Amino acid sequence: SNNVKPQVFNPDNVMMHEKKDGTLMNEFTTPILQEVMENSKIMQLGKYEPMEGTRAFKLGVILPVTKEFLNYTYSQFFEEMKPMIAEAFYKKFDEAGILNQGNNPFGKSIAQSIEKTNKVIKGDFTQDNIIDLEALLEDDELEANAFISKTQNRSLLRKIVDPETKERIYDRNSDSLDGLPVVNLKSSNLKRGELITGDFDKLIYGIPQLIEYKIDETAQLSTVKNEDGTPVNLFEQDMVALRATMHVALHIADDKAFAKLVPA
Amino acid sequence: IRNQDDETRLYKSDAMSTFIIYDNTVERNSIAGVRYLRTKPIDKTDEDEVF
Amino acid sequence: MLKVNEFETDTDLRGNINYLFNDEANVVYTYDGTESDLLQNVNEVSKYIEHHMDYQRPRLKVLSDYYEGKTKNLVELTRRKEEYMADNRVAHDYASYISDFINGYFLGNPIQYQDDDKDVLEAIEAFNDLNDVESHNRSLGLDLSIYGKAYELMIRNQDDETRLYKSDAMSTFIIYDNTVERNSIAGVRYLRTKPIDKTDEDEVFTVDLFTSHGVYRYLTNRTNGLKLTPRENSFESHSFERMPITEFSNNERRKGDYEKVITLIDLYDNAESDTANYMSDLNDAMLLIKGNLNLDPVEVRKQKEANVLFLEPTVYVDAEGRETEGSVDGGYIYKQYDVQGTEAYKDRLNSDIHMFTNTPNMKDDNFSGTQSGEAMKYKLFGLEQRTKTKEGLFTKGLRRRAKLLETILKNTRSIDANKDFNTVRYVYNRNLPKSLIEELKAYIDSGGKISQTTLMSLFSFFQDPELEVKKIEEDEKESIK
Amino acid sequence: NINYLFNDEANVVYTYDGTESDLLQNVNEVSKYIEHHMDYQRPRLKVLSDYYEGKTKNLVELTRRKEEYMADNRVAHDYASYISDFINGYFLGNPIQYQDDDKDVLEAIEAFNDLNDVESHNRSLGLDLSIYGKAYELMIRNQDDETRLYKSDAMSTFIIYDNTVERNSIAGVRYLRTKPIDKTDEDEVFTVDLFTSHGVYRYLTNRTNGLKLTPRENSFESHSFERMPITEFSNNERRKGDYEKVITLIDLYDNAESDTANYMSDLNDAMLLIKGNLNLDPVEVRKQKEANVLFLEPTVYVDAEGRETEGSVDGGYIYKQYDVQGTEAYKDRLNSDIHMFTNTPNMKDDNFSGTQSGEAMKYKLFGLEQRTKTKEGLFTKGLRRRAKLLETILKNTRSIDANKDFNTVRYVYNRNLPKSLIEELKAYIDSGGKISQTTLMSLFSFFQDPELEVKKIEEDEKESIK
Repeated sequence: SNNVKPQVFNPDNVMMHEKKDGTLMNEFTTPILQEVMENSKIMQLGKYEPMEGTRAFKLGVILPVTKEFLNYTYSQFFEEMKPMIAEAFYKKFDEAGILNQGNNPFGKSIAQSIEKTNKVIKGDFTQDNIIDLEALLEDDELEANAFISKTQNRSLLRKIVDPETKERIYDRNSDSLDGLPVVNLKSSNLKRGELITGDFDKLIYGIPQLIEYKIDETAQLSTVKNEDGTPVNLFEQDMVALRATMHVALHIADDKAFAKLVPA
Repeated sequence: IRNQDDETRLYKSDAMSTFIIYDNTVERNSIAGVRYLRTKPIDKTDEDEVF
Repeated sequence: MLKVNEFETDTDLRGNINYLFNDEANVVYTYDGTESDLLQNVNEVSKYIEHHMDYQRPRLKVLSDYYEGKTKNLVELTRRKEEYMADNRVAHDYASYISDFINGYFLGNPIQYQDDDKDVLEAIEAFNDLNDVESHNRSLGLDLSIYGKAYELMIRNQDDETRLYKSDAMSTFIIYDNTVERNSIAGVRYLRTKPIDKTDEDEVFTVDLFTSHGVYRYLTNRTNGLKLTPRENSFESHSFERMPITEFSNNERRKGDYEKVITLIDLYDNAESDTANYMSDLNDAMLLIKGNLNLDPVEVRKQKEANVLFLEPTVYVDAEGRETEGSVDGGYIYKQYDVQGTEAYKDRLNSDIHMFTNTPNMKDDNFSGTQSGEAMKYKLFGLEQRTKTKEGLFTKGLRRRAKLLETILKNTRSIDANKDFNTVRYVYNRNLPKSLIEELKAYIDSGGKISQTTLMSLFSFFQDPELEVKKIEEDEKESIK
Repeated sequence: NINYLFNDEANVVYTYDGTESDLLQNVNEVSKYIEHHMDYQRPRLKVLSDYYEGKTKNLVELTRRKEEYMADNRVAHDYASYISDFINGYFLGNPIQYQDDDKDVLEAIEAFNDLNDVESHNRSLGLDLSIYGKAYELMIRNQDDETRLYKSDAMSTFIIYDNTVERNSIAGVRYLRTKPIDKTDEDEVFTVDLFTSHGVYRYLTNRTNGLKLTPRENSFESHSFERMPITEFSNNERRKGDYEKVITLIDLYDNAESDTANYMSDLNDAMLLIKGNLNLDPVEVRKQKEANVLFLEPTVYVDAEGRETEGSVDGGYIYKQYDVQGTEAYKDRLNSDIHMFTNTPNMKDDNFSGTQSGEAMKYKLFGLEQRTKTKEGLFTKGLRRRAKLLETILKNTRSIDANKDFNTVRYVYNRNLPKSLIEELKAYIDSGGKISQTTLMSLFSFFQDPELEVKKIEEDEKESIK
């Protein structure tokens, strides 16, 4: 269009070739991945359940892009963004199922299971506190399968040594504690001093619909207002948007199968 | 390769996924060859490019 | 600036001097002393290596880049424009076209060997088969076409075999005796090792010095001033009695087959990228509308589909009541360039590039009836004149290769010390196209004879060239009954 | 160029009035000749060589060139090399053959030729004849006790002749600049070797002292010939080169082509010209490549009494042009004249009829043949001297009977015209020729094993008897 001021959008989620200060991102260098892309932890730990139809809930997101940006800045954007959306879905699902965070739609979660059974250990990381944490599971005939931890506490785990065998209980190379694998959560909600464990075979999940992507050049984005408050029309404003959706289902077969260690 | 059915088989190896590391001497004997392939499902583009 | 201290500022202009026609490149190195006088003062070899890096290598490197098609026009990005237009830089690969044609004409057909003694002939043939000398000869003849010179190294392998390997022209040279005979005193090869993931902070070079009695191995850096330090197990004896490296020359001057037309290749690159710029940057045509008017940019979008264009001039009213009309106008305009002059110029460049290299100008070409073998011989007459000299120098090199081979065979007593290898006759055939049917008719007329199985092997309509003989015996046998 | 190629002192023949003794006792005279050679003859030879290497005047005469923002676009066309290689290959691309009535002399000649690779030597001399107009060869009895033949560079060799009408060669000299590689070694030391009919004298000299010849340690070295060992060959009676007389046309072609390359580099191919009083936004001008309508609205001027009038707007493409007709006709004339004056086939204006390329070629090269036949006479005149030297050394070593005579050798020349083995075979076997089966097979390359085939024929021809 002939507008020489860039379009202000509310919310400002539209990708643009030109910044608010007038900078065209011409000649633009290809972005590169400063971090490893994160993979779903409950999809790693939990037990898959073949499921037909939906309890399930629907995850989804829409990424609008100005066609000037899709032309003159980063042409490949929508191919390079699909994994980043898959990351975002993994993180949303993990945070809902594990921590009961992010307005999880299910009435089920590990945090709620632990908060219901009160299976929590107050204390700092010590060999005796790790053993007590595991014994809270083995009390009810269930054996720990893995650990969930904030990666920032490996500094605490390296300081623990078995005083009989006189060796590190934590293998920093294997990233396994007491012979059990430790998975790391990048989310900000699990605090430094918090550690979770359980028999994750008691946690069941299903995926009725894999991540489906649809690119559209014509729809109306009711949720994104132009500066004047009119809804964004993709075709008429010369805009493109990518829709991604997935269906996920979560089940906890035995809510006593999970225990948590927390700072005193 | 000598196949499992015990037959000598010859197969082309794609150039985009194969290369050879040669001896540094003027004779350039081939020291070792490598092949590497991206495992993928048909649709769900992997977030890790696992080779 | 004062040119007096552009050096101290380090403004002193970097990236200038012409490499191909410099006086220091292409010189032949000589030494006044004996091999011993040189070898005891290894620093001298350091001087020669340094000179080679500072002058000869750049020339060979430019010649190689043109053979690879990395012509100046692709790399000299310094004055290009790409703020909104396309770059449209171009390279035409005349160097590859020329050098493959000329080398295929020379060595596309293997060199044959004749001798009066079958023991020598079979020792030669055995060595040639072991070393795949046919392909080797072709690859020398191509280094002769690119760099104007080529090198080959002969070594007795660990498995106790005589091996022949080409040595890279950018990394090899020879130091000659100062006498009029110019025997080769010593040869050197030097290669840059580098890590694959990095550039070394220094540049590290491995240096091999070949004498008439052995190989010396050393290490050096560009940043150490090339101080030769012996490598572990520096010396290695070799059983020849003369320096193993041999040098072949394209001609007396050791000049490459397109080295003298690179400026025309450059001019052709510039001309064609110029036309590609004109095409990219100017609009083919536009509808010009003049005069004071109201154009709705919404209406202009109909320009593709309107039939009638109506221009109504503004009427100007004078304060005293007069009326007068503005001058409206409309018409198409289109870009144009001097096609005659630019095509005549580019055609002259192409014609001269082929003329000065005796290569057939495919654009101005006609086929003389049907007889390819004689028709080409007319066109390639000029190229034959140069090739015959190259053939003389090439045989001069092969004679040394044979001298070395006889020496090692005698020192291993793999042949009688009585033999002489200089009697071998090297027979050259050009790669001109041949007509097997016309040659069969010329050979069987005039009294030739051919065995049935061979004759059948010449014609590809026989699906089973041997079984057919049995089938003929069956027919001819039952014909007796 | 002109002042070096056509000067009166260059290209002259040196003569001395005294005997060899009169010169050798007064070695300073050799210094005079050496200075004259360096001052006058060597510049000419250098220039001819530079043109053979393609370093024509246009590449080095930067003195009047421009490079403040344009490219240099200097050019060199290499006509000298194309010409000399063509002419030399035509003359000596096919080896000289030797005939004699006495086989002892014939085999001594052929042995010497084989040892010295005389085929290549002859070709290299023919090339020097083509570029410089003269060539020199040196024959020496080597340390390994063999008679060796080596070419001597023209830029560093010359001969002083007897002043009588016979012009016997009195003495030859070779002077060479020793230089190392690391330093542009600032002093002008030459090693000067003077060849007489009885030995070689070695000296050192430098320019600063007027080329005073000072004997080198172990100055003298005897040689067993009985006449001065260096021989001189001439391209023609004036000893002029083949392209020497067309260098000025080669220069004109370089200048013309670099002129057009400048016109191409420096001017814009075409531009959109817009005239008249207007507002052009330099941001809007960038749509120029993708706009369809160009709308020009003229400025309206208002008079103080209220009149109104329009400015004259205008627009249209303009493009550079040059006199293609005249420049191409001129460059075509230069090229044609170079080929005419060098009797070299003008490839740009050429056609071929039928199939007998070799029989038709003698027409186009008829003009070249006339010069080559003279060159052939002078060349044989030189080879006879080479033989005289060889017979002398062989007799003084008693490697041959003193009874033999070498002037009976007949030198047979063949031109390097293309040939057609199928026509020649048909012409040789018609008219009664005979060929052995193995030879006949050796002529045709479809036989993969020309000798095994004979056994394979015997098997068939044997079973045909039953």
